[PDB]
Amino acid sequence: LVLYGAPYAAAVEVLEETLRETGARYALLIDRKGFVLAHKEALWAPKPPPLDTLATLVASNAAATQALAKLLGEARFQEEVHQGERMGLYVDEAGEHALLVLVFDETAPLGKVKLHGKAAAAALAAIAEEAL
Amino acid sequence: SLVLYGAPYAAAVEVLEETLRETGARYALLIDRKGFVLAHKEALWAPKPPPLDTLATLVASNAAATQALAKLLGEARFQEEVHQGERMGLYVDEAGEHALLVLVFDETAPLGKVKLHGKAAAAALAAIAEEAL
Amino acid sequence: REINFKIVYYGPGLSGKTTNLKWIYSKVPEGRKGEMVSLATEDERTLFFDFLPLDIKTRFHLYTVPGQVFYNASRKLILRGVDGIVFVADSAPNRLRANAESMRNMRENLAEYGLTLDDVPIVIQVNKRDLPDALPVEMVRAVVDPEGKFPVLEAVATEGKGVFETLKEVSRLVLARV
Ligand SMILES: Nc1nc2c(ncn2[C@@H]2O[C@H](COP(=O)(O)OP(=O)(O)NP(=O)(O)O)[C@@H](O)[C@H]2O)c(=O)[nH]1
Ligand SMILES: [Mg+2]
Repeated sequence: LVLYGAPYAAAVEVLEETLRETGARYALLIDRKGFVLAHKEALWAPKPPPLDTLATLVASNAAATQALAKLLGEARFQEEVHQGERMGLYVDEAGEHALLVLVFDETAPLGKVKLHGKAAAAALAAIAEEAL
Repeated sequence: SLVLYGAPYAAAVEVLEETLRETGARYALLIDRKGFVLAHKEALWAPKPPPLDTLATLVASNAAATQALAKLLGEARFQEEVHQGERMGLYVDEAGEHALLVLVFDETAPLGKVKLHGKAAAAALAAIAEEAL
Repeated sequence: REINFKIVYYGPGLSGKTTNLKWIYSKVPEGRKGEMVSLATEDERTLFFDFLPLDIKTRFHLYTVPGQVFYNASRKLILRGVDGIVFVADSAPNRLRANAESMRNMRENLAEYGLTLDDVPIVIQVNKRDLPDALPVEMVRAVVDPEGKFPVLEAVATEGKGVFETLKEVSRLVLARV
């Protein structure tokens, strides 16, 4: 899995749109080894925290939770939404080989985050598949 | 470290059995953030659990990784976690700064009571953990 | 009843950290071990960690850390609460610098916990002694432990050689502190 050329432009376009529709700061598409495949930042938002670090942590975490699922006779748990006082994080599988991450603050309405979150994941999944 | 012996241990086990009664959960554990199973109890009615040590390293490392991400987002912590499959689920919450409450549950257990008593149990164990650090 | 100890295996990519656990697991009798856990990528490079719990009432929790440089954020986490460390260095000429970076990396990570290399017992394993071009042991050792302040053991972890004595030695040191 490397995205380049047209598949890459396709993935970028899903991320910008998702960011516009939700009010989130950063949207990433990462592989299951933790490599960032593509990403976008909202022009209005601060310089992000370091995304290579973020991605690695997210991928490790996914390894652990897939392993907990398997240990309980489950295929997977569902998408995760982590929430603090102000910051949050949406993680969802975009196919077998990749994950979509959205990072958001208190102005991003959660309902929109989950709805568009889910659609981006599906969209990104399809771009990743048709790139093999 | 965290010496969990004696009267704290007995109190801890008491909170775990009560929690299994109130919630309908299958397995309850108190683990430390390093991964060490400190106390555990099974619902008498429940099948044999999967290896408790495996389950405890996985949950410690899941808590550690999500806490690393909260930290890099400027946050002290994320909220308690519920993982949900088609049938099986986990509830993980903080038992003070050094430990975790883990509950494993199935389709028979009403999620609402899991969280409500999950939370109550976590705070009770924090209280016992602080007396034993 | 039971005291618990955490042992971590540290060192550069491909130095043989996971192989040490695989050996140990294959020779400890059922009854003195639990099941081994590995979160590894598709190429069997460790992504999060390995975990192997064992008896010697004293319980040892052994972990491996992912060695690749860009997995630092998970490496950090795995050192939390560590009681003893096995640093597995590679013997290949072309990996000597990798060794040193990993050591500098281990001091950097411990310092975030407020710990120095004096605070945790550390055992140097020079692994891969079967390689045709194996660097002399004291060269590799001079790079990682410039002052000779850490025990050294030679190993070929793919064949078992050194695996258990390294384990005994770090064990010995962790108990001697308790
Ligand atoms: N010749 C030789 N090969 C070895 C030796 N030890 C390990 N290997 C080989 O080195 C490779 C890497 O071993 P592995 O344990 O996976 O390394 P690691 O330190 O866990 N790497 P990472 O940090 O990416 O998980 C495998 O091919 C393993 O068989 C050794 O002592 N001699
Ligand atoms: Mg490894």
